[PDB]
Amino acid sequence: TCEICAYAACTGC
Repeated sequence: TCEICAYAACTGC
């Protein structure tokens, strides 16, 4: 649902 970044939902991560 996102790249390997904190926000699973990719909320401007």
